[PDB]
Amino acid sequence: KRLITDSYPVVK
Amino acid sequence: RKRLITDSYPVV
Amino acid sequence: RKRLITDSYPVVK
Amino acid sequence: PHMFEARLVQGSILKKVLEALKDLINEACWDISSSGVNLQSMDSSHVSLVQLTLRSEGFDTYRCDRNLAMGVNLTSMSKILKCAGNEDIITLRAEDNADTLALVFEAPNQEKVSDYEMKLMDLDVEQLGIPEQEYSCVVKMPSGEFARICRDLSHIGDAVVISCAKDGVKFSASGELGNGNIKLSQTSNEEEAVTIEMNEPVQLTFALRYLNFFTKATPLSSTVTLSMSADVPLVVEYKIADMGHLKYYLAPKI
Amino acid sequence: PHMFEARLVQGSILKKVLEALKDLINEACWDISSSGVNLQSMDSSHVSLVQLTLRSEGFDTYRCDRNLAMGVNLTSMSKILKCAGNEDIITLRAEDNADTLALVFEAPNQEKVSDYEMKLMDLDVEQLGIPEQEYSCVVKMPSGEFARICRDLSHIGDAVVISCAKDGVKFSASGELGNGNIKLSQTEEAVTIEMNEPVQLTFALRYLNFFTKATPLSSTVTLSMSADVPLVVEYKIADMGHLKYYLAPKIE
Amino acid sequence: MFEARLVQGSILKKVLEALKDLINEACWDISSSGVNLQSMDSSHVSLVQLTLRSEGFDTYRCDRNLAMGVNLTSMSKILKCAGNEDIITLRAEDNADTLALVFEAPNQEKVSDYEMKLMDLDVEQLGIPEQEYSCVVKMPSGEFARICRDLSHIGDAVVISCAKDGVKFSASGELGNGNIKLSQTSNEEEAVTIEMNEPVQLTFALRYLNFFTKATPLSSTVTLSMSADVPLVVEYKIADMGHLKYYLAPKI
Repeated sequence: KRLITDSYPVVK
Repeated sequence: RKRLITDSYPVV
Repeated sequence: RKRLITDSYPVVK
Repeated sequence: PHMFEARLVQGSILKKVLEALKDLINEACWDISSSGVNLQSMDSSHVSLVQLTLRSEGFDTYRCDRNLAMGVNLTSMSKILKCAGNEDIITLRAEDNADTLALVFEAPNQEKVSDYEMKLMDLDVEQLGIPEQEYSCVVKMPSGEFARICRDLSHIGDAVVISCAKDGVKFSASGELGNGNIKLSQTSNEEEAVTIEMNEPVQLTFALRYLNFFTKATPLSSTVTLSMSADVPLVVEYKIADMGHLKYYLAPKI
Repeated sequence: PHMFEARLVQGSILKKVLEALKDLINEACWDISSSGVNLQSMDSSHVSLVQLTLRSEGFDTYRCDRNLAMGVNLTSMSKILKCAGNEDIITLRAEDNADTLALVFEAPNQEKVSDYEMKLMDLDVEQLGIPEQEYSCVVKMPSGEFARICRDLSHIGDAVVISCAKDGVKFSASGELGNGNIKLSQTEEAVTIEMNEPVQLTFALRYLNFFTKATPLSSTVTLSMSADVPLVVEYKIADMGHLKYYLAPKIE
Repeated sequence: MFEARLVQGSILKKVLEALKDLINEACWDISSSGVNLQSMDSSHVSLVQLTLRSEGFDTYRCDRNLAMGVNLTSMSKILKCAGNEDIITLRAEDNADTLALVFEAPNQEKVSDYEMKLMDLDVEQLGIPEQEYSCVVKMPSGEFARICRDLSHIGDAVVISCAKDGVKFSASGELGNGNIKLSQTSNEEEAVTIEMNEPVQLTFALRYLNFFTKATPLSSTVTLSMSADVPLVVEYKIADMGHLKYYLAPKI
């Protein structure tokens, strides 16, 4: 399933 | 057992 | 042990 | 061609009709004709029967080219009618050999329209016939009072004895807590009236769990009529606006 | 003939009494005499006690020609009284030749009359004497405020510390979430404090939240407190008597 | 010392009720400029972003920025002990294991203090580029909540189609299917307005939209921002002091 992290990667 | 609706008003 | 009502109020009947 | 369409401005009539059916009847045949909508069905126990009539005149527009019979899952239909607001205009639409019913909900004073397509089902259906009946006692009373009585007596027992006499009507039950009688007297003084018309006194016993399904119709009307004779099913009738009725028949206990 | 009969025009009082008893006490003896209706019972843990008084003179008619002790299932009686309307006039009656309590409910101006016969039971119960005494602190406050305080603090901990001084009263609890204190200053909408000496006691909140089920009987509640002694929580039943709850202080 | 006084304490109540079913725990970034909170839900399908600016507060002091790890279920239980017209003050120290909440009843002599235990949290934070959306729908929040509630009786997913003239919401399931069409109104906060660039059609899980609609009480309008293959933004403005933004990844 698509996740938010697929558009906005973790960053800290 | 139970008296039923069909005991007074039979199917046609 | 737990405190009870009977520790303060006497039986009377 | 061969197309049914009906527009009801008071959509809540139809919401309330399906809440008053869906727990007693899982699925029924809606018999649609040019005179209106007719539904007739026994519960699965054959102890009770429901009779709904909605006349063509009640609908703000109404078209029925050819007679038809739609098999509806009443639970499915109640779920869809829950997406209608209480003051939506509700249109029903069906094609004469269709596997679906369309329900359109128009929100009043607002650019919002909802469209639902419900799958129908094919249904075996006994046809019962109820003849014309003279009732020994007919009781008209507030619907709220009847719903209260059936709820309250159901905490006392599973069975209610209904007696009619000159004084008025009495409802009785007993069980493991004790006994209860509720006596309603004819009212001397419009809706709040209790009216008794009786030819011969009557006393019958009925299962309270069915009466408590019937009283889910209480929102359709501020009054209810109970009709009783010594060996035949009780009739409990609620009038629907000025366009028809919902009648519940219940076989007496033994 | 009926050896006990009591007619109560404000029948809702009796409905409310039974909602305030039935979750705390399963079965109780109603002691009926010519001076009125009394009920006393401890809860099954013996940590709390309830005492009801309804004076014969608060009833619109009252007759009793001998002392009776009627054992009652308060859940059964509660179920029967839910069949009474809030405006109904309620008559209780007991014939000597029966082992039932009769209840009669009359809707007023509408002719609907209901009569119930309730099965009674046999109950052998110990009675407690309450030593008459003056309290270090007496707090009078809105009943709804007290109910709200006991409800909120029960989401914080299982025990409440009640600190009372001249100026105000504080309620405190502590648990895994954290802790909480509610402070009421002295001011029907009043908070009044009669204090002889400062008191600080701890009580189980589970019992206080059974007691606050009597909130509908009165707009005010009275808390009476002294060291080492049970708390008294009192709801006045205007024109009739009172419902009092007693709770033993909690240790460690 | 952090200390923030909010006279309209009901805003904080509503904000916790809007978060606590979607997020279990979150880090509150507290600074001179306000309160910020960002958090994905445990499945990483959704993210919430809250801002309460220091200017929306009646009093606000923050000597040094803090990060406070909070159990949102626990803070939600404590804020239920506050009345809807209570003044609510938040207070913390730099080196405190604890957030203090003080509730002042506005027209009464009642003051509640709670100390809530904080927790050690380490959070995945995302960088969300500002962007221009193909479709931005503004509509009544009540209407959006009603649409999401009704369609979840039909299916588990909703197809949101946005064109120039209106927005359509569609669902399908074992019962059948349903479509709800809202027209752009050329005629307030009952308006339905649409800024289009391209039409867009996307599918979303109704389970998550139904969580987002717990924010309805914060605002009479909601905005939906949509582009192809990019998460939906659902935004509720909070009075004058900030917003609650929710993001939701489209379905496969």
